[PDB]
Amino acid sequence: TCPSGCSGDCYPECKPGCCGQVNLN
Repeated sequence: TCPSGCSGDCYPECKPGCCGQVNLN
């Protein structure tokens, strides 16, 4: 799965960035 606390929406890619931290700007 996606790291602990990852938004299921980031699933199934489970990108730590979406998973644990949203900040691409």
